[PDB]
Amino acid sequence: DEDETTALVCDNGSGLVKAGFAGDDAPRAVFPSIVGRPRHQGVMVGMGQKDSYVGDEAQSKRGILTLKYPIEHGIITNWDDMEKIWHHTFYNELRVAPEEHPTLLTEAPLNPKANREKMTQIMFETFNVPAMYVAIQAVLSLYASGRTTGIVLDSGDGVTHNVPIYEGYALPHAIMRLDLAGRDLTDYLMKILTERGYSFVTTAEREIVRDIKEKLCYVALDFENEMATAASSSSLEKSYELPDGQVITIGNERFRCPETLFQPSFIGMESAGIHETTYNSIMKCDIDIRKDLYANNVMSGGTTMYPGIADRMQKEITALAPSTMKIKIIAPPERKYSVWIGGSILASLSTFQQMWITKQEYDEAGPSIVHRKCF
Amino acid sequence: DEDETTALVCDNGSGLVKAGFAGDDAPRAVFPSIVGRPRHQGVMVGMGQKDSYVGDEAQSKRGILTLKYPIEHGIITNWDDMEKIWHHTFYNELRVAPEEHPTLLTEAPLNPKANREKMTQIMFETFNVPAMYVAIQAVLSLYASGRTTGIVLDSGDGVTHNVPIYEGYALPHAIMRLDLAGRDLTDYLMKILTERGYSFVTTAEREIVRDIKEKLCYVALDFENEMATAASSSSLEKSYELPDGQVITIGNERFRCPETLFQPSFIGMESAGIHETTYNSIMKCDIDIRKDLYANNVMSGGTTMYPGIADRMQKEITALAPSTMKIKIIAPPERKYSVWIGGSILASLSTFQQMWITKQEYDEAGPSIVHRKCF
Amino acid sequence: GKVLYQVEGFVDKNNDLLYRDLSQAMWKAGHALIKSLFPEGNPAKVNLKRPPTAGSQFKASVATLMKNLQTKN
Amino acid sequence: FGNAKTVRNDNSSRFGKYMDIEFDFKGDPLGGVISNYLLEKSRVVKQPRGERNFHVFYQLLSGASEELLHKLKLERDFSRYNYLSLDSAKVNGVDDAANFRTVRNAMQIVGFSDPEAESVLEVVAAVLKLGNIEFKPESRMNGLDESKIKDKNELKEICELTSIDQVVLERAFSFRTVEAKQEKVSTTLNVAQAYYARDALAKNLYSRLFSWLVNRINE
Ligand SMILES: Nc1ncnc2c1ncn2[C@@H]1O[C@H](COP(=O)(O)OP(=O)(O)O)[C@@H](O)[C@H]1O
Ligand SMILES: Nc1ncnc2c1ncn2[C@@H]1O[C@H](COP(=O)(O)OP(=O)(O)O)[C@@H](O)[C@H]1O
Ligand SMILES: [Mg+2]
Ligand SMILES: [Mg+2]
Repeated sequence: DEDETTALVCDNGSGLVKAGFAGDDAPRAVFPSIVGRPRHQGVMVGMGQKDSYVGDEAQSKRGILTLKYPIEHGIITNWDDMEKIWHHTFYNELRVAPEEHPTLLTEAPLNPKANREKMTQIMFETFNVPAMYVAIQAVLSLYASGRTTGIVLDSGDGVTHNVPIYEGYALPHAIMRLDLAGRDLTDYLMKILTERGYSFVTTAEREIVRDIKEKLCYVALDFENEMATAASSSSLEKSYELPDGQVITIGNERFRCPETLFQPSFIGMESAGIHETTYNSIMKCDIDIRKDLYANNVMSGGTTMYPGIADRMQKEITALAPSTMKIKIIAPPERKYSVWIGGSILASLSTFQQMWITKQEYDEAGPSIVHRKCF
Repeated sequence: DEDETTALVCDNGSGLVKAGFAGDDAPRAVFPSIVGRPRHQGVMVGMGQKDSYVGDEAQSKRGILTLKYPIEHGIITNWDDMEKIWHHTFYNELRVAPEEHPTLLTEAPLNPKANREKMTQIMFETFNVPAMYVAIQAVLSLYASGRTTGIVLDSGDGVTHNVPIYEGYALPHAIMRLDLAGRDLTDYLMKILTERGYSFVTTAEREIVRDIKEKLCYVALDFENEMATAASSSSLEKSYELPDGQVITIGNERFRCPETLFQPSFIGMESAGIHETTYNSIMKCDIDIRKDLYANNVMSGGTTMYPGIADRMQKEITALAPSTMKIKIIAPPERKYSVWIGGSILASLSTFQQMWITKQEYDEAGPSIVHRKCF
Repeated sequence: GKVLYQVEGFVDKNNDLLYRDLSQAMWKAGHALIKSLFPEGNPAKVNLKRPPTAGSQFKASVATLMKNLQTKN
Repeated sequence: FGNAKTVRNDNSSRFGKYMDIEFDFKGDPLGGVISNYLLEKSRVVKQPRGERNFHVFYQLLSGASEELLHKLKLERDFSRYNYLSLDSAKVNGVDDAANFRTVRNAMQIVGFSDPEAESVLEVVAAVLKLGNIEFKPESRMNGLDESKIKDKNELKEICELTSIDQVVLERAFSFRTVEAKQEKVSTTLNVAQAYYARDALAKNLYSRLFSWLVNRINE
């Protein structure tokens, strides 16, 4: 089938499956991490109509399905559904046999270890890969940045990290994990669109709210004067055509969605915000690291494609950090993919080929071997 | 590699490696005597990142290292680490082969003799120098002064001597050795900056405290009225920008650091102070020497670059010594280097070339030969 | 025998990035020869798994020439 | 296209040339196929000192006419190129100008037409002509780590020579595009990767031109 030993870089952070080959620019198979299930009976005889719809095919039929993300906040909930996602990933979209290729998974730090361990157990026992590795999402986000020094903000669909790394060495004590991410912003956006007058309650309607969040939101550099501006005039009211008919027109909801990311008191989650978890992750580091963390602050995962979020980020960290510091919020426009791109780089290095957790070494010490080889 | 037989003058007193060639003005390789070691794991694959950082390269990465001076109070503690310091000294900074050059080491008087003996053993067995000598630090500090008569105060990072020498003859019974030096002043300065409010506990932070000691301290000619002056107004408060951010502002800590050197009861070490070890080293000498020790008191090592320390020194010895004596505290501003400079002079003399402890004479009587040829 | 190699410019001369915008751009150019040089510059043809380098090209070229060589006498 | 003066040779082969002499199975001659191998393309963008580029650049500059070098927009002084030095512009024993007419004549004998070989000279003039493009960091405005070209007059003559619009190629030196199943986006290159992008375009253009030359001779 395949005449190569190219490593597979499979990457489900929490909300969007992206996969491909090692040593490649763009991820080959990008599709949402959903499994579908018909919530009512079928009538037409002779249709096919299996009781599983995974990936973008589920979004073709999302009107008649109960959509269900199998992984939540980076934690895999239903292992059978995630096995459907992986089966559709390798066998249908990417269309390659896992038996002949090493695999490079990704996860979050501060993960429940049964996710990592059972993920390795499914990768070796079911799909029978020859090699396997459990990559950290944020470190790979620093691999695609072309740097070896920087603090990493990625903020995927269910997790954000702010992992500081200095000169090839990470700082595991200064690590962070906040559970405020894009799915919570989608639920809050659904709540405030219910406040305006557009009632979205279905999971398919929740997917439409995610579409409105992706297309039509920005970050509000100064939230107070932007709030008074939205209360002032209708220069911020924007119409978005929903699928099948009625258009919407959003005002202050256009920028109160990512302000929740910068201020978690709107969603009532006790936290300090993104800009203070960065500053706290810098202040937990030592004294002689911090200007290298200021000049190389990376903001290159998902949920950062809101326009001007680097201006709010630099404008706020400048207010937090002491003066005469050069706050460089590195936002390369290739983000939302840079964790896969760092997967492609790290899977294509020459030094990495003796760090593979491989079979006959998996079977030697069982599934706990990941906690002694990987990290 | 080198077309010369120029003798190497390598000089680690206790805290700063300075090395170079014989017959030269400035030492060629000056770098701190530290070895680094990463106190936590590495993450980035493909970095280099060896488990050794020596010299100023360690100060480039001191945020992620546990710094460790291999020599303490002039006594070498870890021979492997000092072998790393010498290997980096000859092979990387000075960049010359030790096989073709005689070497001129330095040490303290009243040394444990395994330091001298094992130092000669490492210089002949490992680096295979043709010749070797174990120079006294203070005598070389009198060679760079251009005199043959004087009492020598140098006060390096871990030791001070006050070696009296009259007309080419030293006085070995009147010799002194006090273990109060600049590293103890660095620890006391770290303690009183903790008293003010700036908490420094890391070895890298201890290096920052050493930087504040070098830049921003003076000697307080009269400590009582200077103490009442610092308690009076804020004309002595001085701000120093730390690396990466927060500035400091020191008051009475600016001059209570070297007063500990003149008064060891602040650090609780039972002694008489520098000014009374000088006077006791003069009073242990005979009667007809002392005005030549008064007119030629040398103060030319490290930890004497505090402004006005010659005024406190002369002003105190004048109070101790009897009247009608001319107390000339010779402080040539080329100090902190004068022990190397005396190494360059003494290694470039014509008479010295039959005082080299050489190979085939080392092998004749073993490593004890230093205790019969050198001193 | 022993041959000395100066390390200056190795990483400079391994760089062989010929990424997709140059190939699609020179495929877009009106000269028919430059279209005839870059057949992968068509965006209808998916580019591929497509990285650099130079030493990989010379390694695969010495291995390929060695293969076609040793298949003969 | 494949020789250069080196430190120790006046003339040296810097590739391997293979020749198929193909016979019928009963023993009658059929034909043959030239195959090139291992073109030292790193010489094209930088030479060690005391050495020379490939001979076709020196023969092209020294041996062409006024109308041809006006069509190729080529200065004929060797000081006005970053890929050529003035020191090895001339040795004795090899005369580049007559050898250029020897190469164009021999190219006509091996069977190319006039605008075909003239188009080959257009591409060689593009490879040499790419050398005078230099970069600088974008800092007005500064966002974020963007590379900038220095001048446009060289670039517009390259784009006019290759019949391409300028803004596409000016995009193509500074940005690289990451695609997807549904989208593509342009991220920035820095200063150094712009230099290696230009040099890689030069030596890959020359090498693939040389392979197309061997391919077209194979007919
Ligand atoms: N252009 C965009 N604007 C705003 N939000 C976006 C955009 N693109 C993606 N997102 C959000 O980012 C999340 C996916 O981020 P990503 O890091 O790809 O997830 P994963 O953790 O699966 O890798 C989705 O919830 C989506 O809503
Ligand atoms: N300008 C300065 N002001 C105050 N202290 C200094 C200055 N320069 C060096 N020192 C102190 O002197 C010590 C080094 O003294 P030195 O005699 O060079 O040591 P060594 O014994 O290695 O020769 C260091 O610990 C440093 O703190
Ligand atoms: Mg992600
Ligand atoms: Mg000293």
